[PDB]
Amino acid sequence: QEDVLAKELEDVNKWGLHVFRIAELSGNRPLTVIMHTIFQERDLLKTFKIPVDTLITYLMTLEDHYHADVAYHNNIHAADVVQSTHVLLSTPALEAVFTDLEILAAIFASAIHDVDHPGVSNQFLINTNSELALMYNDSSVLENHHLAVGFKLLQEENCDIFQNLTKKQRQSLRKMVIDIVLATDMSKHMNLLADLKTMVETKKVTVLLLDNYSDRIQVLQNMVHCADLSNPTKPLQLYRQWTDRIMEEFFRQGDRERERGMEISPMCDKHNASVEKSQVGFIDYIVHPLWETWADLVHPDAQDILDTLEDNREWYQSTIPNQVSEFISNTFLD
Ligand SMILES: O=C(O)Cc1ccc(Cc2cc(-c3cccc(Cl)c3)nc(C(F)(F)F)c2)cc1
Ligand SMILES: [Mg+2]
Ligand SMILES: [Zn+2]
Ligand SMILES: [Zn+2]
Repeated sequence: QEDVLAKELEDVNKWGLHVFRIAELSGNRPLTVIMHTIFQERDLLKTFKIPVDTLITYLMTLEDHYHADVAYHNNIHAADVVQSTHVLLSTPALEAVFTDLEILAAIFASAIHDVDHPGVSNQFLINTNSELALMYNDSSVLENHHLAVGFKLLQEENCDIFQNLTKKQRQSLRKMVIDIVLATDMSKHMNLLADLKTMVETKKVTVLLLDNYSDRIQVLQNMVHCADLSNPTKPLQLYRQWTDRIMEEFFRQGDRERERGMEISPMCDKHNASVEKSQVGFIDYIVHPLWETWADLVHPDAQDILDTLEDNREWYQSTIPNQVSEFISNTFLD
C-alpha cells in the first residue's frame, strides 16, 4: 500500500495530482500526507526547526477537525488547495520573490483555510441566527472561525509547529495567515480581483518585482484564492468529482432549509437544478476572469491552466441536456 502511495506522491509538483486516489491510499489522510511531503520538498522542517513528530501530530489533529461527512469542504479539499498553492508558488515568474516565512504562511493558510466547515454557507449561518454568526457579528463568519480553530489546535499536546520561530516571525506569520484566510471569503472576490488587475496594470519585471508587504500579501491572497477556485482548471476527471461533491453539499443545505420552512437558496434545490449550465456560468462570470488575470500576472506560466479551463468549459456546455445569477450576486459580491 505504502509503495503505491509513494508513486502517486511523485506528482506533488504537478497540477492535476490525483488527490482522491491519495485520499483512499492514505486511509483518508490526504492533508497530512500532502503537507508532510511538501514540507519535505521545500525543506521547511530544517529551515524552521520543526520537529517531525510535532508536524505529524499537528497535521493529524488539523485533519481530524475537517468534517469527513461534508462532501466538498472537507480534508480532501484542504489537501487540494494546499497542493495547488504549492504549485503556484513555484511558478517561474515568482522565482525567488517570496521569503521562506511567506511560503510557510501561504501553505499553512491553505491547510487551515476551511477547517471545521459545517457544510453550509455564511449566509445560511446568518439567516438562521446560528451561534457562529452571533459570535462573529455576521462578517466573514466561517473564515474567522477557520482561523481561530487552525491556530487553537497549535496548543494541543505536541502540536506547536512554530515553537522555534522567533517572536517576530510568529507575529508576522500570524498576520499573513489571517490576511490570507480572510481573503478566502468569497464575498471579497470582486475586490480582490480589481486589486489583482491593478497590480497587473502596473507590474514591473526583471520575474515579478514586489517592493512592499502590501503588494506581496496581495499576491499571496490572490494565489490562495485562485487555489480555492481551481477545480475547473483541473483535468476533467477531477473537476467532475468536485462538481458532484459541491452539488451534493449544496443540496443537503437546501434540504435543511426545506425542513425549516425557509426559501431554498439558489443552487441548493435538488428538484430544480441545472448542474451543467451552472458550471458554465461559474466559469464565465468568476473562474475565467480570475484565472485570466492570474495568467497575465505570471505570463506565460499559466497558459496550460487557462487552456484546460477553456476545454472544461466546452465540455460542460456540450453536455447541457436566474438561479446562477442570483447565486453569483449573493456569493461573490460584497
Ligand atoms: O463560499 C460560499 O459562499 C459558497 C461557495 C462558493 C464557491 C465554492 C466553490 C465551487 C463553486 C461551484 C459552483 C457551483 C454552481 C454554481 C456556481 Cl456559480 C459555482 N462549483 C465548484 C466546482 F468547481 F467544484 F464544481 C466549486 C463553493 C461554495
Ligand atoms: Mg472557505
Ligand atoms: Zn477538537
Ligand atoms: Zn475552500
